[PDB]
Amino acid sequence: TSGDPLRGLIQDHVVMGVWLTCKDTFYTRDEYQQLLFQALKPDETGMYGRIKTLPPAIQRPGIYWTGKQIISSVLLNLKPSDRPGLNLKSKAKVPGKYWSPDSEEGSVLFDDGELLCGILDKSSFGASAFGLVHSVHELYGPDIA
Amino acid sequence: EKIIILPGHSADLTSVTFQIQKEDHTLGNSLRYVIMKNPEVEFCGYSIPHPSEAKMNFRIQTAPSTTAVDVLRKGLDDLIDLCDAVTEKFTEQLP
Amino acid sequence: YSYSRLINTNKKVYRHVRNGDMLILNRQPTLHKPSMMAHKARILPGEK
Amino acid sequence: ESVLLDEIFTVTSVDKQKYQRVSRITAVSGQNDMNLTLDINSQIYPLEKDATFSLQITSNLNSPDLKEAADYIMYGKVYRVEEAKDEKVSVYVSFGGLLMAIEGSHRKLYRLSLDHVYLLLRR
Amino acid sequence: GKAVAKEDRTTTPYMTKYERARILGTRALQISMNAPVLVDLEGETDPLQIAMKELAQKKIPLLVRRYLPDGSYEDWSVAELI
Repeated sequence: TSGDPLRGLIQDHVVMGVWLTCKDTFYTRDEYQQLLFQALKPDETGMYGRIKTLPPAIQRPGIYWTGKQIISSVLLNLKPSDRPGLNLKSKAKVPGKYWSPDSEEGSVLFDDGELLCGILDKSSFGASAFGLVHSVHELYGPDIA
Repeated sequence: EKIIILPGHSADLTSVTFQIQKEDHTLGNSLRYVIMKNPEVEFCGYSIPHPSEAKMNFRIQTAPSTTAVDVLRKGLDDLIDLCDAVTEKFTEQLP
Repeated sequence: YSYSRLINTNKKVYRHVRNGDMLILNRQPTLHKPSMMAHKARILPGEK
Repeated sequence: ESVLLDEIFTVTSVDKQKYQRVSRITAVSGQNDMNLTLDINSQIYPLEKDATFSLQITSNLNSPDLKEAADYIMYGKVYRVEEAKDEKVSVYVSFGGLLMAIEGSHRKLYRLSLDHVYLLLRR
Repeated sequence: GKAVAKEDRTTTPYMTKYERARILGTRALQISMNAPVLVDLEGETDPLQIAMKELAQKKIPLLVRRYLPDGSYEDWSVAELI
C-alpha cells in the first residue's frame, strides 16, 4: 500500500534497545564478547568463518566497550564482502529533550558503519522507514536485512 | 559423541567451534569464565541453538601462537583446579 | 508400449521435510499479499 | 610524532543529568579560545569543577607517553569538522557514544582530520 | 505470428524478478531429472542450489521467449540477459 515497512522488532526488543544504546552503559570484555556471539550465532546460519570486533571505546583505567559499539560491531560482522560501510542520519523516536536540555542523542548519525551518536528505538529498527534496518534493506539487499 | 568440531573451523584450527553435547549454561558459563582468564584468547562466547535440544555451541579463537584445542584443554584443567580448591577449603572448614 | 521415455525417468523417493524446505504459511482471512508468505522450515525437537 | 593537541584545560561545569555514569563536562581553557565539552566515565575517572587537565588527541598510541602519561585513554572517530562564523573551527569527536566537541581557532586545531583519535586525559 | 529478429528487440535487458525464479526452477527440475550439470560441484546436494551455482556464473542453457501483447515474441539467451 505504502512504502512504510511492516516487518521489524517489537515491544521487548525496542525497550531494551533504548536501554542498550543509551550512553551511560558500559561493558567489560566478557560481556561484550558474550553478547556479541549470542547476537551473531554464525554456525546455525553459516557463511562466516571468524567473528571480528572493534577496539574498545575507553582503554584506561579499565577497558570498557560501550553499547553503541556493540551495535556497530553487529553491523560490522554483517557487512558483505565488498560494500563500504553504512552511513546515515535520521531522527529517533525518543525525543531529544527527555535525555537532557540540549541533549545530543536525539537523532542517530553513524558513518562508515559505526553508531556514532543517537539511540535506536521504534523509529530506528521496526515498523518505521528510513531507519537502520530499512537502509540496510536498501544498501545490502533483502536477505541481509 | 560428547564434543565435536563444527564445519566452520579454520584450517589452522585457530577459529573453531566445539559443540558440547547434552549441556546447558551450567558448564558453558563456567568454562567461558575460566577461558577468558587466558591471555592468548581473542574471543570466547557460548550459545545454545534452541533450549528444546541439549547442545551448546562453543567458540574459541586465539592468537596464532597457540591453537584453540590446547586452550580448551588448559581451560578445562584450570576449571577442575578451581573446583578442587573450593572443595578443599570447604572440607577443611567444618570438622 | 512403444513410447520410450520410461527409461529416462528417475525413481522418486517421497522424503520428509528438512531444515531447508520452503513451506508456505498463511492466515485466514488473508487480506493483502504479505499475509501469505513462504518460510524456510527448521525442524525442532520436542514441542507440539 | 603525530600529536594533534597539547593544550592544558580547566573545568567549569559538570553534569550529571539522568546518568549515574558518564557526565558531560565543559572545560573552556586557553585564552578562552578553546571551548571543550566532552563526556567522561564519571564512575572510574571522576572530575570536579575547576580540576586541571592535560588533554592530547594523538593518532597512533605507540610511545612511552602511553605508560608515563595518559591516566585516562579513550578512542573514537572524529565525524564532523566545521569552520563557522570566523576563521574558527569546531570539531565533533565521537567515542562510541560519549561525544566531545572542541572549538579552536583553526590553529592548535589544524592537524585534525576525519580519522580515529586515541584521546588522552591525564590530571 | 512473427519471431522478432535479433537486430531490433524492444524488451528490457534485465532478468525480471520472475524470469530468474522460473529459470532457476526449471533448471533445478532438469538437473533433478538426471541432466548434465555444466559447472563443477563442490559437494552440494539439493538439485536446486546447483542451478544457483550455474546461474551465478551464467553457464546455463534455456533461452526464454518473451510474449509481447501483439502475439509476437523475443528469444533471449540467458547469457544475454543482464
